[PDB]
Amino acid sequence: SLNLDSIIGRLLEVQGSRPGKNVQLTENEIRGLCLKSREIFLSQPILLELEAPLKICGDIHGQYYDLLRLFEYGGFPPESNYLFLGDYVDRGKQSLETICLLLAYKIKYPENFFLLRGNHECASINRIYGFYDECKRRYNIKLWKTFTDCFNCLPIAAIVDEKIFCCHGGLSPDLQSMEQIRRIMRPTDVPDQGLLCDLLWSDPDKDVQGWGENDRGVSFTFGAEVVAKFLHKHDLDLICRAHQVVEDGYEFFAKRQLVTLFSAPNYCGEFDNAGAMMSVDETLMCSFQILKPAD
Amino acid sequence: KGILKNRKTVTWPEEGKLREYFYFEL
Ligand SMILES: [Mn+2]
Ligand SMILES: [Mn+2]
Repeated sequence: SLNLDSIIGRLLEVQGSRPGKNVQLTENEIRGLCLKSREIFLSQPILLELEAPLKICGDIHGQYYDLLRLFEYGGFPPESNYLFLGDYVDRGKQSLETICLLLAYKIKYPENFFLLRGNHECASINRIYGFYDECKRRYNIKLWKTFTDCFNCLPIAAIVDEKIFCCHGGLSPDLQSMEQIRRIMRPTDVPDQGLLCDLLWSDPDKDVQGWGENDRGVSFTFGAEVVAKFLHKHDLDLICRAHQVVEDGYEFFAKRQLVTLFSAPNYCGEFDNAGAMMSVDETLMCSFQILKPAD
Repeated sequence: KGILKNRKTVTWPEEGKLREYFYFEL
């Protein structure tokens, strides 16, 4: 009983409209988006095994019109396949339009559109950084808890053609076998520590040898050698993650063995950074499409 | 036409063709 095409059409119609018009779906349409996408998250693996070609995107943080630009330039679904690395809500002005369009595309193209969990897809975080206030202002508290129950079922990591490992944060000192990821039961909250936490919170640091304490107060940092030994132990070529703003939208680490993606340009009007999107073709040749305001 | 699974190698193009730019009016 979900009119998915009508939802998507109303979401896409505000393209090219100055100023930033809202798309106010109905409470029941958003609840349908949450419950139908939730079923698809649980029926698909928590550790997604994907095949090229696809485009991989970093943080959005409710910058909805930047999300529309990513689709305009990368190809609206299903002209292209997509994997998002989390942090869809908070800080931005239009988290609701952002997550609703993403959940809608997830339902419409369930095996060509994929969404991973970021550390902001967590009730104890997005209660504070904006999403809850947006849900309360434009809808009600009950809908926010409906989103939380949906977010608690998002997949955690993806591996593209057995060579590109993808997650929001980074590596974990408690990650020896990929089976440890596949064993995490959903739905679940994000714990304050451990493998699931580290996958959504940790960062690479060029100045640490091995594992170090993260300035965020949560999880750890890892160095260039941790990345090399991880790639060698699991026969991987590249680690693709987000979770950190980078001025050119993408940023390599440890001799192109890890890349950080950030897809929200001019991050909430506080940075003059670009937004990037990594295209990988069927031969796993990876390039970057960069989105930047003209100057 | 799905891509969800139930020997390739990562490569990068010549440095000239690594980035593709899209500029928009803010
Ligand atoms: Mn973020
Ligand atoms: Mn993050």
